[PDB]
Amino acid sequence: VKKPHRYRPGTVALREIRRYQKSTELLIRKLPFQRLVREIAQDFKTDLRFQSSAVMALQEASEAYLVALFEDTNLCAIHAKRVTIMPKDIQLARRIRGER
Amino acid sequence: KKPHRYRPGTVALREIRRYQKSTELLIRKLPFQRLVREIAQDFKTDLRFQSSAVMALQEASEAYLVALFEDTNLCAIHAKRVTIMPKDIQLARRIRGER
Amino acid sequence: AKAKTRSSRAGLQFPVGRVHRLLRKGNYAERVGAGAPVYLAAVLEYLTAEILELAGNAARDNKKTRIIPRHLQLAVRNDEELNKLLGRVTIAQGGVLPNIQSVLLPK
Amino acid sequence: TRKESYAIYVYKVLKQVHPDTGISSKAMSIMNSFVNDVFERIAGEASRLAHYNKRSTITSREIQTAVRLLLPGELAKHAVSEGTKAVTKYTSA
Amino acid sequence: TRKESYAIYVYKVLKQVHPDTGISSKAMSIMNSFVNDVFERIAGEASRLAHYNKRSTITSREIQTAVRLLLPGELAKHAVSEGTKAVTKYTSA
Amino acid sequence: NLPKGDWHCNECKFKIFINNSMATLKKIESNFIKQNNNVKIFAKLLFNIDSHNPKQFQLPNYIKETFPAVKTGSRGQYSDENDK
Amino acid sequence: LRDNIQGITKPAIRRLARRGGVKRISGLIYEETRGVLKVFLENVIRDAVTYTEHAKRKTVTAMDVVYALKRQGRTLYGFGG
Amino acid sequence: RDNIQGITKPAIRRLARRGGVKRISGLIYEETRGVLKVFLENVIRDAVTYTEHAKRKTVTAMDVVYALKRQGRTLYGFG
DNA sequence: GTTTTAACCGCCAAGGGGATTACTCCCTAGTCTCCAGGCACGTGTCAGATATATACATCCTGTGCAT
DNA sequence: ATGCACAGGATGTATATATCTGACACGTGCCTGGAGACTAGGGAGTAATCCCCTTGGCGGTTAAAACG
Ligand SMILES: [Zn+2]
Repeated sequence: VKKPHRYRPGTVALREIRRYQKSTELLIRKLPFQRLVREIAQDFKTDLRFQSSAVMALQEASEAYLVALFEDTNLCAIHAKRVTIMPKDIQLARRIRGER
Repeated sequence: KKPHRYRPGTVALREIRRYQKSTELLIRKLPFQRLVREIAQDFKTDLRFQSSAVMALQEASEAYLVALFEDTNLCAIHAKRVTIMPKDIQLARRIRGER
Repeated sequence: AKAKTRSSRAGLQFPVGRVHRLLRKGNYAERVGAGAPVYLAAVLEYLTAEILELAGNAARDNKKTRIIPRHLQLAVRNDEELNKLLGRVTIAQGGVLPNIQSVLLPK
Repeated sequence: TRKESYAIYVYKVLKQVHPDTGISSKAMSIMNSFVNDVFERIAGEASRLAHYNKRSTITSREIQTAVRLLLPGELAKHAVSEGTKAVTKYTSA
Repeated sequence: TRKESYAIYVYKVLKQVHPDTGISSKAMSIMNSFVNDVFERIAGEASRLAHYNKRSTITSREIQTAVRLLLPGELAKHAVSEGTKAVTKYTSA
Repeated sequence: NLPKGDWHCNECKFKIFINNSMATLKKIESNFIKQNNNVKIFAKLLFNIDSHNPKQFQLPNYIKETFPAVKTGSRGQYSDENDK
Repeated sequence: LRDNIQGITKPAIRRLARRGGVKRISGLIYEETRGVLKVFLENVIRDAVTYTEHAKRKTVTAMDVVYALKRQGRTLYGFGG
Repeated sequence: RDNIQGITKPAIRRLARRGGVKRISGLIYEETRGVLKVFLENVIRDAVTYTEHAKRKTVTAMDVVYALKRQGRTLYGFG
């Protein structure tokens, strides 16, 4: 008769949304992002040294842009009477934004 | 003895083809000038206007409206629809940043 | 006589002399009007006071004695004119406004 | 060397509006960045206006027009009032 | 009075690439406006570059940097090649 | 002669005071059996009228339409072919 | 000068949408289009009049419209440059 | 070398949550990886351009600030 | 498909202001001399971080009432 | 047996309190950048001219708008 407790689908999601719409700290791991940045900074020049402040500013800007894109994608998916986002929503959002 | 009417939508496609090849203005000039002067009335009275200015406003407005219509069409199609809804326009303007 | 700051003469807190020097060295025009730096410093001081007031209100609402970037972001995004002004401005560690769509709420 | 900023003036303004509220370093860094951004925007618009009318001098009228063009509504009105009052006070003094 | 434009040089280039092709006045003005806009973009970017580096001169290096920043890919590369070639030719002659 | 107090609509007070979604039917059947002795046909209407706000009388859209020369004015007034 | 925004007739908006690639159009669109167009026109004309007034002029030139459009990030070619 | 896979799905989920996203498809993650990569190229190219024109070998934060500013994305808090 | 209107064209006329030109003048760039406002630097607290230990507030499933 | 309405255990969140720290605020020397004084000459303000360009109107056609 022993049952394990578990919330219904969509509860932990709302809890996380509330949690992360309140905090402001960065969400991406520092080292993987730094390694990705350095790898990208090789097809323009080799042996590129980096101030830490540049890396953190890049992370801030990238995360802000990604969050804004996520919110636009959410609006696009909601407009399609859905709660799940699929990449066509991202494509439409970037197309309307003029990125495409 | 039949009216011989075209099906709903083929005429729309024909006029889309017609108006996607032309370049002339689609709005009557006199009403547009009257509206422009009416709007300008609220900022300063007794304002005179060069005709090239009114043409400039008409061209810019029509281009912006065409762009907005194109975005709205994509938004409505994303909803798997064929008719344009005002909610599509509102979403498009919000995404652009105008809202 | 004794030197008197032009800010004091205009009753401002922003350094009018520094503003005038920066205007001269900013390659904006050959000549700079005498009443220009005063006007610019006054406008800057007014905007600074406005946003500082809003940020202090936000910080107090968080029961904190020091304004943090989160307070600045909240004040800017909550003020319609200020948000429109800084439409394309990204604030570091500012976070976002807590907002959840209605349809995602449990019903 | 020494680098100048707006820290002291922003601090004084804060003490005028909130005589008890402190501030962190990141906040006033953002403050200085915002001040510089506004300064550059207004100065560039004023220079553009001056070149538009074929004039070699930047006066307070140019800044008034630039502020009217850059700030929305009530902010623009209030800033115009502040600039006019400060100019009149300085000229009278 | 007299107003200047890029009409004659545009017509020269048109005859260079398409010797048998005419042009309307409105289109001609369109190219004039386009050239003006590109001029402003490059000049402003070069000025910002000079100010950032604390320099008193606008040299061809700054022009090349601005061209790279404002032009997409192959356009930037070909324009850089053309500018370098023209500079070399002028310096030699 | 202002009431000087919390005022609510007839529908508003009905929805704010007697709002028993489970036991509304209990009150309906109570009124029905109360009126069953004398007037059972009208019991439901006698209950329901207390759930509605005061209104201005209007013809029910078919008394008007049997006469083609009659039209309704702006504020519900009567208008005919002599209106100009 | 009153009630001119109705001057943009429904066929005009229809043609605008047809050039925009729209095939089927709802009837409750036209007033929304008129409102958005009014907002855009007000935004442009405000800055155009500001430019005209700063020059102490009484007529609005096309070149003022060019500057106003440029400042709003909508560059237009072919009207003076 | 697949640092693009250093962007794990928990981080993408967290960013979506801060963006107010409730339900996420499985195909989303790679799309975000690609879009983020494109953004990074666009910024970093200009950043390196600025670093080179200054005849420097170390990229400074001010270079990134200028690159973001010229792309229409103003950033504060760094100079 | 049928009916209505006002956009548009042409043609004309009057005048307002924007461009032009000449003259003047006062305002700002330029120069020198002087001094204190702001900045780099050093100390000292206390706002907030951090840790732990309790009230809440929901989530959610298992009860009944009865239709 | 079905839709509603409580009871309650689980659970994650918010409060209360104690402690410690480094991050902010404050005190100080100095020096260089702003202030005060003076000049000249040119950019800007002012006055007179004109004529072009802006506005305004009137009549006729009809394409386009309106309507069902
Ligand atoms: Zn009521």
